[PDB]
Amino acid sequence: PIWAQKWKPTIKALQSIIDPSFLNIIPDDDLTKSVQDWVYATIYSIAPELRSFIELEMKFGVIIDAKGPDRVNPPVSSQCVFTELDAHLTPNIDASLFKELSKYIRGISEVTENTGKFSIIESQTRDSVYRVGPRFLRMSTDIKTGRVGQFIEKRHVAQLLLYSPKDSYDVKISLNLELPVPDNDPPEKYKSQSPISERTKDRVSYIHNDSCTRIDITKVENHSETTHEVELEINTPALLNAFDNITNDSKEYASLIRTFLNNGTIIRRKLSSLSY
Amino acid sequence: PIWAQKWKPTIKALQSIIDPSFLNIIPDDDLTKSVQDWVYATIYSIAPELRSFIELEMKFGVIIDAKGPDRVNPPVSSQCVFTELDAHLTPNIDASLFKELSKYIRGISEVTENTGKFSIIESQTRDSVYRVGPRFLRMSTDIKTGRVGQFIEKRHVAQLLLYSPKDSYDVKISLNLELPVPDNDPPEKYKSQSPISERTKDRVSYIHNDSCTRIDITKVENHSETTHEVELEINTPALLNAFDNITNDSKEYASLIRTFLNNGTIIRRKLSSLSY
Amino acid sequence: PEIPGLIQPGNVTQDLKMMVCKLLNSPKPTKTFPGSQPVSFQHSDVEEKLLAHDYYVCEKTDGLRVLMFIVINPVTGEQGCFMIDRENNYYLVNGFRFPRLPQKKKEELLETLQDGTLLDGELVIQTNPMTKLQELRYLMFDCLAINGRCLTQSPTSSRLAHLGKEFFKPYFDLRAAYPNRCTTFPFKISMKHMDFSYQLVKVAKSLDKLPHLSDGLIFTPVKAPYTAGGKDSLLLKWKPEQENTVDFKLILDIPYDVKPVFSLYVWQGGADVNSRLKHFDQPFDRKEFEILERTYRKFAELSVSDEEWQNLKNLEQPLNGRIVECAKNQETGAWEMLRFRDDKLNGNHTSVVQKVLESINDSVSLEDLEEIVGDIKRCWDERRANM
Amino acid sequence: PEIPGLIQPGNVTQDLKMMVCKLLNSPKPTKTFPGSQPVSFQHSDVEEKLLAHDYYVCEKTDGLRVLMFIVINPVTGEQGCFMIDRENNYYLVNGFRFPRLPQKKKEELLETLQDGTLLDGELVIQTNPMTKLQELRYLMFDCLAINGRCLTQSPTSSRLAHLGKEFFKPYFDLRAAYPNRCTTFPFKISMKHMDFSYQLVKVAKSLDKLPHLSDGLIFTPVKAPYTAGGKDSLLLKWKPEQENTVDFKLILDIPYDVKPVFSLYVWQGGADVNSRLKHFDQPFDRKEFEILERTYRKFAELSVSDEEWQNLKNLEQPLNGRIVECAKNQETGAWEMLRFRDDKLNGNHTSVVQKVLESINDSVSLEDLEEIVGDIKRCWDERRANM
Repeated sequence: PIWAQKWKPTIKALQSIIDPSFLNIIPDDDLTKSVQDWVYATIYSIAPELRSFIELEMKFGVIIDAKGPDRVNPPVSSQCVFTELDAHLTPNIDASLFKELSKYIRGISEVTENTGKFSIIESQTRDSVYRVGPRFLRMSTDIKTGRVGQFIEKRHVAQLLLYSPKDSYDVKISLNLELPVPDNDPPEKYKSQSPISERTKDRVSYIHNDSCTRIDITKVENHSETTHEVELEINTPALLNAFDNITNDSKEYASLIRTFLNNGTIIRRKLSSLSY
Repeated sequence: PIWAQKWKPTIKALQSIIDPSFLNIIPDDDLTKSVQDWVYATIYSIAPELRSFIELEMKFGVIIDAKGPDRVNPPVSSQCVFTELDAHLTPNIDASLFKELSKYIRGISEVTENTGKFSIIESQTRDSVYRVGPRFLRMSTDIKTGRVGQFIEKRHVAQLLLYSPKDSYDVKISLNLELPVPDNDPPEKYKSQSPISERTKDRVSYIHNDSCTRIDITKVENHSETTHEVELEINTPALLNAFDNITNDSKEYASLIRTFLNNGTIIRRKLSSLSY
Repeated sequence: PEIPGLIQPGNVTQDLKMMVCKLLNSPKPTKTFPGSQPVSFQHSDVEEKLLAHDYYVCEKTDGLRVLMFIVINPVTGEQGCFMIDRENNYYLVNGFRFPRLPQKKKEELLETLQDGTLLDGELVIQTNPMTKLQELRYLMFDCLAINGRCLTQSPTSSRLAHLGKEFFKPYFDLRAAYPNRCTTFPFKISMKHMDFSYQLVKVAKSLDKLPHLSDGLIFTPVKAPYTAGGKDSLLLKWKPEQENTVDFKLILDIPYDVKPVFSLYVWQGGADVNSRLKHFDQPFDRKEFEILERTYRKFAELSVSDEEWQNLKNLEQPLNGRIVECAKNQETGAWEMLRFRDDKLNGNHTSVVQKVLESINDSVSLEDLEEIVGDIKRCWDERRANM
Repeated sequence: PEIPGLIQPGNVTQDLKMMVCKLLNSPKPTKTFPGSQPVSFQHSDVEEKLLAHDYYVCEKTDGLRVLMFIVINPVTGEQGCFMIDRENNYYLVNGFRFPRLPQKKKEELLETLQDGTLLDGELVIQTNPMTKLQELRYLMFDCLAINGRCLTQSPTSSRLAHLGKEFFKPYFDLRAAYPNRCTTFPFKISMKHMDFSYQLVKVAKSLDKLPHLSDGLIFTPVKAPYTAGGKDSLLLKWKPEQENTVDFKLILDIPYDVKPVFSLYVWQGGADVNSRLKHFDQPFDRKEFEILERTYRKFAELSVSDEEWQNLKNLEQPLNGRIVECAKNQETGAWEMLRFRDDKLNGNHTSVVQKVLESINDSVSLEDLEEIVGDIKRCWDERRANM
């Protein structure tokens, strides 16, 4: 009977003896799973053909509402996606940081272990805007050589906004289109009118294909102020690929999405650390 | 001139020559990161002595603000820490969900793979509170055996409140304290008083020492209404241990937090998916 | 062009891959391309293979090489129209009634059928010259299965032969007798217009005036047997001595207003990208030759003529590091270029370049075959009587 | 009792570990606990220690040991209160008036101030016998530093009267003569009611009845120096031979109604939970001892009296697997249990047990000391004449 029976209450204090869950699966975080879902849904509704001009971009300003000059402030304390159609984030991180930031990335890009992993490029261009009678055409003109480098109608699909209260900076993630120009004969055409918007981008870039990310340390002087801004573009080949084959190898799309966001972070966090 | 100058247009065929990051580290999530900081700094402010009756419980409810009946609702759409000091979360899951949930768990805690990893436990108790002249004492009487199973001054430190928009349930995380009366028998001398509270709990329990997590599927009848609440506890030795060896092995405190928070999810998510 | 059907599932590809293994008594249809894949032509070959046999020539059609596979499903019964691309991938076209005519009646076709038939093809597009109307089209040059019978191990003459009567005649009759029973047919079928060796003269003079595309001549031996997977020492592909060419990273050795030296270097290892990092710390290459060495060694000097110097003069862009693509004119021994490639990073790996230096010698001008027209015919007239 | 104040962040703390370091003139308060620790009283300690020196005896207070740190801040200038608990953590209490008294004016104090003094207390909860109302309290038993001066190397004696005159006098009287220019007074403070060794008789009689919380007897040595971090051979903690104890899993060995054999084992390696996975498939342990082995080795046997039988007889739960706690009772050598520790998984690692085995023989009863009374009291006078 019972005095004989093996003490089976070897469980009410069994807890004192590391599977990453009671499942052993790693559930996609709340925010991550969106950016995925989102990014995804968005790609879909852009027609197939146009699909090759996917700029998936990520910037840093301060999210600023319709109803204030001051930076936005919900009652939340950890990064979350901020649904407010009125909300507007204008990219512009501080110089003193901008300065310090580039150095870190660059030093960090020539480390003994990250030899064949980072490719740094300086460019100094002129982006010009151009209009009909409405369509808006960007055009690259080099300054040292003066030579059309990228000729597009930049359109815009959807954006996300990432309130980052624990950080000095929020993030607009923009999935938008580079539609190359209709005409067979236009890069010449619009070199007709003195451009109705002109800017100067001394841009320093930082590829890394190991995650499919490329990083931009852009000093733009518009014609009175001059803004310094920071961007993390994702290699459209790979992005289009991991979409192209979702159903099949599903976790390609997941793993590349988070790397994108992990990269979003390291910067955003560092960019917050450097402060003081 | 130009000819002499090196062909810099080395940018258009530059994508042709899947890391966590442009660093190969994994940046801990914004939530995770903070909960970690919280869980830490808190235990810290609790004296080293009591620090062993520590309870990091996790509860399902609907974060409700003081300014109104409704579930709260800031303008955001991925899970985040809800900073408001008139906000309060009253756990009370839907009875119908609650039924469906336990079977998902009793099932999942018995499949052919997961053998001696899951141990399930019934207790049907009868919790009494008591006064003097202010100290309040929880006393757990059995209903089959009728005998004292836990004598405590449940005292509270801080809570975290996690507004989970994309889900039909929010989360409290209460890291409170489980203070006994020392070993002398007040539970015998406690008749110079009758209780000022009486609940009845048909609690059923799944511990899982392979993460460090217990799942309390708990029916409470009060003495009108009964309430069907759901909670998750973290194996306090494991906790106190990763805490003890902070400074040395960080990794351990970390993966022990996230796997705590990863269990929240599976449930918080499953719970939402079983509406309908 | 755009492929007339689609692939079906991966399992449902495996299934047919199996049927195909047995039909030619080798399971290679697991992976490799069933159809025969040609080897590159040589002067060396002339005495070797074109001298000792009886050979064929047609132009190399530049379509989408896609075999035809026709079988009647022992899953649910009905005839299937299937397509096998360069990678072994299977396409599913609509309505086609591939038959026979073993009896006689001019209806016969309508219930009769084709089972186990593998015929190797080229899917071109086709301009009407009298009208200008373009159309999707499939052309056939060899067949290695007719009505379950493996026609591999048999000579070409008899491989081609059967395919005429067997598959094509009943396609053609069926389409000629009853135009209406079949609009289910998405695209037209025709025989590859065969001609023997001793007619290159008659051939090339047509080569440039054909409605579809043709990037060389192709050569087939009559008396010889076909092949399952991969290459075959007696099936030959002709291309222009000009066709093969490579990307050369142009760098500039120089000591000022009239042309200097333009040395063409080839990237080895993985140092080209690593160059670009400190390339933007330039005035001009003088010193940069120091690291750059790590990725660049040159062999040739180009050639810019005097009405060709003026042409690159007025329009320009930075050069000490661009890329150029050029056939070695066999009339001069040097190599004139016919486009640059902006759209390409470097030049090409030393090894992956070496392999092409080979071919440009192996070619063999058009006349450098034409000269031999009477010498396979004389040598054919000999086999005609010697045996 | 819940801590008097609170620590600030770790940084704000850090500064102070340092601030102590030189007041002791050793880095030790970086991480090592500056308060002297007491090493378990041995028999070998009578004729070596307790015969050739001098001793003091008060009870081990079971309160929260915390030493006191009082410093003015050349951060911005104020006496802060500080609490230095079992790990090196630093708490900060409200208003305290700690000074000196260089002159006379009973008043003098209200302006004076204590800087960089280190005293040793213990924090109790206190039950006022006449009235029953509880207060928090602080009872101090040694000092090792006075107003920047390092009172470590001093003979206990002096260190104490130095804590008497310089630290207590001001506090107490400032509260007799100004009972209102101090409401900022978080708790209370008194000095530990000391007593010389030969009064174990007069000590021991208290212990049970005192208004606080207390397990044992404490020996502190008169003409011996103090300590910063770590333990010391000369400070002596006495425990009830009883108090010492461990959690014995008991597995039952028996070949059906009255008392059978109850053997008690010690878990080693990692085979307990290992076994638990293959313990639910049970009929009864008979065959399990094959897998139970790699964790359990019985060096023990309890004892169950006939009354002590009639209490485990009506109430039960499955036994062959349980956990028990018990001390070798001295007037037997036999070890009866007083509590079962369900509250824990298993037993204890053997090493961790042998260390407790160690202390039980070294346990020297109260009656083993109330015999030494007149004997230290005989030698200790002899010293006064022989020196």
